Amino acid sequence: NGVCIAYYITDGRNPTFKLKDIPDKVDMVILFGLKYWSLQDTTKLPGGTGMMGSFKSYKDLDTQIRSLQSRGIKVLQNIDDDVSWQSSKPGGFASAAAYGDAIKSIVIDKWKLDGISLDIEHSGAKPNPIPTFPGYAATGYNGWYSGSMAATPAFLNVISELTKYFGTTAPNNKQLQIASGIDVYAWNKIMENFRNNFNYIQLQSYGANVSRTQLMMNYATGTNKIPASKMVFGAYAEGGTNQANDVEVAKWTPTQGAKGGMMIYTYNSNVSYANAVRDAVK
Repeated sequence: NGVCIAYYITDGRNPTFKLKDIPDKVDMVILFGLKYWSLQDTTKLPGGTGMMGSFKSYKDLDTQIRSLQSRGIKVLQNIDDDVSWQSSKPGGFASAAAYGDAIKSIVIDKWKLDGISLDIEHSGAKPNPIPTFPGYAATGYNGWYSGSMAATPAFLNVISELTKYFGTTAPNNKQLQIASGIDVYAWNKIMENFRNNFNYIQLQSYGANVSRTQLMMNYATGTNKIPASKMVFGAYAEGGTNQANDVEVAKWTPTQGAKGGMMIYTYNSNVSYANAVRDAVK
């Protein structure tokens, strides 16, 4: 009985399925598409347009978030890694600490959200040297995803600071999750430093079958030393074609033991598909 984490992409797709319509048996919802700077300054992106396409206004967004929270559903904000994370001025702020304070201020202090999920896969400087990727048998991936970036000290500093406000060692039960892949350059170092801080570690195993997710588990647990209970696999509801496999993975218990659960990308993209995966994991 793992967790069921729902991504709700805020681009206005399937508009009749509102954020507040997330059904029961869904533990958390991650606002995706919408950017943290929009939460920071609500005047730049008009409601009902772009990444606010799913809401009539910011008041509508705010009201719907509370509807979910009062039902006991945790609402998290997605935050993408960025090349500025490899710089001394992450997110334009003066330091990683300033950046950390800023995210806490916007996500927690202002919007009263339950945490953040880091989508780690964006471009930036690659590691030097580039290690030889372990390969498919060892990880469930063929090689490096060349569009990702190195977890340089500056990059790790950002996550370290976020760790003071989000995650297992931070106060006020705030979620800190990561959505990435073993094929992302930054993966290994992120895990060496913060695996224990993440409540959940999501693998973007979209379209995988149990065999493949098990290869991932072997590595995540054995080599990255990640507790099996934090592992969450990705159900690509948006694709609408891998439901049977996703359901198998949802009900599946890795050889390493009970996994954390499943995340659905995106719940609002295909509700029937999402409901099926939710049912399977619950």
